Parts: sequence; structure tokens; C-alpha cells
Amino acid sequence: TCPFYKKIPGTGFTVDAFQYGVVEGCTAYFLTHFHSDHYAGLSKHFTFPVYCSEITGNLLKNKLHVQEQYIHPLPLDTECIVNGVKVVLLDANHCPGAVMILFYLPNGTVILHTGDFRADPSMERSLLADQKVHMLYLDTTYCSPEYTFPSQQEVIRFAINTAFEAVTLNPHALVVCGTYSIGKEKVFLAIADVLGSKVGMSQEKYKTLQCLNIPEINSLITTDMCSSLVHLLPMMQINFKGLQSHLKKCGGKYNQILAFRPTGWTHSNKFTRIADVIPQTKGNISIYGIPYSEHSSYLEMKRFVQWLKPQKIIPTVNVGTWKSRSTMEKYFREWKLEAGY
Ligand code: NI
Repeated sequence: TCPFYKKIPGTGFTVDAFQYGVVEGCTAYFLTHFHSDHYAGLSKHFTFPVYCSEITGNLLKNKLHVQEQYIHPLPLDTECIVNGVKVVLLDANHCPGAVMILFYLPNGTVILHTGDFRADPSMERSLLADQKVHMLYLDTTYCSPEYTFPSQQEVIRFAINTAFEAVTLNPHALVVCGTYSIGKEKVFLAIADVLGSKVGMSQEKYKTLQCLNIPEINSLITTDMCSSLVHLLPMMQINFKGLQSHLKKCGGKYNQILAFRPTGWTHSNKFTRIADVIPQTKGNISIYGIPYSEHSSYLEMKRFVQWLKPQKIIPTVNVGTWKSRSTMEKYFREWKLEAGY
């Protein structure tokens, strides 16, 4: 049964709630972004309206094959009426097509649902700066002070330099990047760029990428593996036994892989900086875990919440245990007492 934190009071609207069957009362199903925990349930047979970004609509149409008439894409940063209720979609700084949604209720209450987000100061000068927000449905993936990670720009810097050095030291070395969903395209697009290559990938992954309205995309990516020296592979496959496997397939065109595993947080964030990272090494194959996050650090979250000064906060992540719930509320109270709202 759909949990209360997926429902928007005083509307027929639900958010990321596609896996419960028909939800009694729901006139409209919003989808914040194309990630499978959020879309779980969708298929060609859905015949209720979906509201989502243009880019999420492309993925629905071409990867799940939902019928064009049930996909209502909306532009960002634009006041739109949906079943007689004003809404705005805002960029979430998560993966391509990912949005937060502003709901202006008839009674005058205002609700922000963040979907998944990496909070950023640029949001403080969006349409959000114009009015008060009473309820906040918040991505709490990393709502605990151990969760620090570097900026995306830092991480991209590290990657570009690592890659560029190896390739210039050994021109028969391959770069591999692991992937399993949309997100984090910047890692492989930045490396490819520095090296003068397109990124090579399977046919399903090329198709996924051709949905994303990335500008100049036909120049950056290809399905021809031989032609390219940055390859994408399934994240499952990014290990020694499966990289060796892949190192064979190329057929003696490269003598050394240098792979990158973009991760979220891992416990070595607690002890080591980005400039002091090292790989695992079994022969000629090296593997960097790099902590490129598309979720708020604790500090980024805390800041955003203290600027917003919401009257109420409803968690959408880590809500399944009383211990996580309790710890979260404790941080919410600290924040509010520090900030005086
Ligand atoms: Ni996500």
C-alpha cells in the first residue's frame, strides 16, 4: 500500500509511486527521474497520465515503451497548470532529466518535493527564492555528518589527469568506466574529451544516451568499440576476472586497462582525500573507486534546508527503520534551533 510520503495532500497527485497498482484517488502520477527504484512498475500498459521532464519522457517512450498519449512532459522553470493546480519543475542536479516539483495547493499551502537531488547554492536563486514553502519532501540518502565527499568538479579534475597521464605513458592502454543506470555521464565524457576519443559502448547504452538531449552527442559517442579508447562496461563486470575477459575481446589492440568505478560514499571517505586515492592492482589491470556523488552531502543538505526554512520536513530515504527515522528528526531539530526558524 502506497506510503503517505508518496502522496501530496489536497490533490489527486502521487510521486514516484508506480509499483502499487492503481492508487485509489490518484488522477496523476509524477515521476521525478529515470531510476528504477523510482519507476518500478511502469510499462507499455500504463494508461494514466504521467507528468515528467522531456528527457524522462524520452526514456519512458523508448526504453519502457510507454504510449506517447500517457506521457505529459513539462518544461522546467515554467508555471504550468495540472488538473487545476499550479506546478513548477526545477532541475534537481541529480541525473539527466531529474527534477524537483513545486506544488501550489488551492488552500495556499506550498510543497517542495526534491525527488533525488544534490543540493546546490544556485537553487537559492531559482523560482524558490520567490515564496514560502511549508512542507518539504526531502532526499535524506546522506543525512548524517560522516557523509562528506568532494565536489563533482574536483573528482572530474582527478579523473581527467589520471587518464591523460597513463595514456600518454602507454598509448596501448585502454580506459574503461563502469555504469549501471543513467547518471554520472560527465566522468566518461570528460575523460574521452581530454584523450581525443568518442566513448564506445554497447547498443542498449548508446540508445539510453541518445534520449538525453545532450548537445553535440553524435560527436561524443559511438557503438564501434575498436575505433574508441574509452569504453563503457556494466558495473558488475568491472573487476579483474571480468576485465581480463574484456581485455581478450579487443584482440591484442591494448596491453593495459585503466578502469574507474564511480561510487557513492564508501567508508574510506572517512580517512582519505581525493588527491591521495589509489587503485587495486592485479597485473596490468588498475581500478579506481572515485566518489562522484549525485546526492547531497550532509553539509549541502543542511545548508539548503536552513535557507529554505520549511515549517515541516518529510523524509523519502532511509525511512524503513525506527532508528534511521529517529536520528533524522534529531538533525532536523538541531538545524531549526541553530537557524531560529
Ligand atoms: Ni536516483
